Amino acid sequence: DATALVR
Amino acid sequence: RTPKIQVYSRHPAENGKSNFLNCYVSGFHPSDIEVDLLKNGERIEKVEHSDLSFSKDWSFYLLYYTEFTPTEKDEYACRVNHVTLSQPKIVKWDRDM
Amino acid sequence: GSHSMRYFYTSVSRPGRGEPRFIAVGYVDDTQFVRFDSDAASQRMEPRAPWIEQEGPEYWDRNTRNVKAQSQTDRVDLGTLRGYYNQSEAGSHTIQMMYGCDVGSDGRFLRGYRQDAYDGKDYIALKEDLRSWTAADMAAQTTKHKWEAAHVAEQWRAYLEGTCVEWLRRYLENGKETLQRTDAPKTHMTHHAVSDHEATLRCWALSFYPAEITLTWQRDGEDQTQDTELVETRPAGDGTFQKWVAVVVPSGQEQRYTCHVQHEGLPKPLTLRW
Ligand SMILES: [Mg+2]
Ligand SMILES: [Mg+2]
Ligand SMILES: [Mg+2]
Repeated sequence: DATALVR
Repeated sequence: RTPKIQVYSRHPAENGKSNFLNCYVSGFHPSDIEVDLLKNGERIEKVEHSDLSFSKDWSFYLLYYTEFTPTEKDEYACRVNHVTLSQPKIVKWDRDM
Repeated sequence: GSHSMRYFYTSVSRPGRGEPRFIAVGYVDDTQFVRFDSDAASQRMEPRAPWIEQEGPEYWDRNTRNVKAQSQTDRVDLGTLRGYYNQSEAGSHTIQMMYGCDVGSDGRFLRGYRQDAYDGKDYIALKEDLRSWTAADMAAQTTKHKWEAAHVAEQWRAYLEGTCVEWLRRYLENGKETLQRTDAPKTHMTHHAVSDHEATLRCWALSFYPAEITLTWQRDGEDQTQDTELVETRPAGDGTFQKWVAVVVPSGQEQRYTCHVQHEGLPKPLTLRW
């Protein structure tokens, strides 16, 4: 099951 | 970060028996790469490849493959071009490797 | 024994026209089980193993939304990182990220990881503690300062120790027929004369799973490293792997050389002689 903030 | 190349058959080769010709390209960066499988110096049309993935050091790898029948006379090879290569790299298929 | 689940994401900018190319692949050990490719027709996360095909429509919707969301985050990040590195808008650049977890024989959490790279070089990685970040350079340090303030590592820790291991346990159960089965290498030796007085002996290991294996030569019971060639483990294309190791020997002395094969699928290491 895959999963997130900007760099 | 030049591609490392292995050309080989899925199964031990027997002249006249259907098999799969593989060209495994690895250790390369960036991901853009040109890979052709050749029969007697000519590009084979029905070539598929694996979904792009990479190793711990971030270098990419792909498997290109097609069905083929090894014979006494036909010469098979893999032809690779990439930004790190000046000219295309041709690796001949040898059933012993 | 121990098992792992890993996702691999790659985004490649297309400065000539359009959005970046985004590819995602998921693995359980050495088995690919899902893929997403922004150039494919479905625009969905797709099954690549028979044991995942059983998952409900909600699983496929959630996984699709998640990778499409990351592909957009990567597109924004490619722009941000181009600025950090003072790069032109004309060249193609890459962001890669790998993340996953390992569980033991009993299904308990062992390790978690989440690391990323820009143009094939480490950028930012979650440390083994799953609490702090390793920034490889000053551009990654800018990201680390923003993420330290925004509970990013906490969210990754919750996923890697929870969701990640729970789903890995389910996959291992559902796909036990193949995922928990070892395929021992089918081994054989070939002989190739190099002259009338020397020959290469090549020890083959075929059709094995998982990919981890050790192939070594011994001469009179001691390790032989001279005149040997060991190829990188390679995929057969049917889910199994291949490897060979070769040594050049004087003709008539073949019996001194033994090839030793170590694999999870073999209770006792294998010994081959010509
Ligand atoms: Mg690796
Ligand atoms: Mg023939
Ligand atoms: Mg003999």
